[PDB]
Amino acid sequence: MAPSRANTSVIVVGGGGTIGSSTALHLVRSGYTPSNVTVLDAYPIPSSQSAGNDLAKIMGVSLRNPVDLQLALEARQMWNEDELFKKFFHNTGRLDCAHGEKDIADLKSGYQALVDAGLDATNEWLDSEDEILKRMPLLSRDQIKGWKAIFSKDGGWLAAAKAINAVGEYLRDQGVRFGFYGAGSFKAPLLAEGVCIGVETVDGTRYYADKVVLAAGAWSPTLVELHEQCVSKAWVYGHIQLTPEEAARYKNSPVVYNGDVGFFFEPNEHGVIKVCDEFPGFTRFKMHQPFGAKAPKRISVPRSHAKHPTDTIPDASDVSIRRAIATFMPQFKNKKMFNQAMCWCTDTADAALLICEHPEWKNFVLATGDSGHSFKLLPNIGKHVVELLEGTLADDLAHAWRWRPGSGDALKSRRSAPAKDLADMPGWNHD
Ligand SMILES: *Cc1cc2c(cc1C)nc1c(=O)[nH]c(=O)nc-1n2C[C@H](O)[C@H](O)[C@H](O)COP(=O)(O)OP(=O)(O)OC[C@H]1O[C@@H](n2cnc3c(N)ncnc32)[C@H](O)[C@@H]1O
Repeated sequence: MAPSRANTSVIVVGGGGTIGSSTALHLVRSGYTPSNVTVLDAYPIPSSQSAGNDLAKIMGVSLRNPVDLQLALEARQMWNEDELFKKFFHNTGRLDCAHGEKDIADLKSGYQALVDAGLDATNEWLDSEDEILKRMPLLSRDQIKGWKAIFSKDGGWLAAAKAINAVGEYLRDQGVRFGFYGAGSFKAPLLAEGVCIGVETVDGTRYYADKVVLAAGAWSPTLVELHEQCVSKAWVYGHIQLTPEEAARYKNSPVVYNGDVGFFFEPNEHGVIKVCDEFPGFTRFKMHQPFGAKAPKRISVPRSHAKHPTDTIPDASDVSIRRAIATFMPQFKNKKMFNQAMCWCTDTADAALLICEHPEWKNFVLATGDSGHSFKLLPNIGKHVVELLEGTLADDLAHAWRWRPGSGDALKSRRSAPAKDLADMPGWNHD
């Protein structure tokens, strides 16, 4: 007979990242024994290369699939009410803007989706640049002519790295086991009679456990064979430095987002604004053999900034990010970004998660497919990974997250185009 929860060991691979750390957290909250939970990561939580290890992420509701609503409401409640998480949600509002007929029409539909989801009280439609300037007067009326916007009063931004770090502290305090670097870098599941009984890391260290979760984000499909259910892509950011005087003006600013332009955040406590552009992401295809592959594989393998910290971003990205600064913050259009880096996610075809047991390897569970939209689910997602581990995951969640190699083309996913490849977008490499 299988051990009871109190005696069930679980290895969480990628446990220094977003979904992994959440999974570890909820294992403990769910009454697994902390010392029976092992978090393994290539880098100490919060992992240097985790997409969650960031200054700032957007908190907001975005409804791409039906299951999105439930997950978003859970997340919102916890960012507002959970003592572990509350202090890292800055409820400054979210300004989701569009310009041009196509983008504006899509926004109008997005707005109505939010209403129909029951969020009318916390979302308003802004039908002119004047309405927009009321929620964010530091925008230039020159630059945002003909823009419209949804303002989500209930949105804002998340101090991402800090939130994960507080999860790490909690796990540490509770007695969770850690292995990092060589001791934490997953290479293979250990298998017996078609059952997963642990993992081996690059330094040869073996961990034995009743259950294994693979929450390795953009590395997941590089680590085990996922038949292109996930395709990993990079987005880009840079930082600009404000004087204390300049920063003070932008204090408590709503997040500003435009799908055709990018997005930026109020200054952190160091006077630093993070800016991203928006685009369909970049692959970096190469030859690589994930565990369980039965043929030569060309797949998108993250070019990790943590591994290659001299890397920057493509020249085209430097250009697009600068035009974003020019548009959003024209008075700053002449600042030089620094800390420019690529940040890695993995897209499924339908942009829903992949959270499911491996069809072959009993007790090995996938928890990835973040599809670039999942940091906000830090608080709650781990709970459902536990439900899946335990066989209690709701049918609608279970279906949406299921093993589905047949599902479609992740390279394009739900985005405007197939991702281009870093090989064809020069200027990021300085080896
Ligand atoms: C890139 C990006 C993503 C992003 C965003 C802006 C950018 C530039 N803006 C967002 C926003 O405003 N709001 C939001 O909700 N999400 C946003 N995203 C996406 C978000 O960052 C990601 O969807 C999410 O963080 C992904 O989480 P996940 O847990 O899937 O991935 P991770 O945090 O990267 O964790 C992966 C971990 O796995 C470890 N790893 C890798 N290889 C190994 C091996 N071999 N062994 C053990 N561990 C491994 C990594 O170290 C990492 O910690």
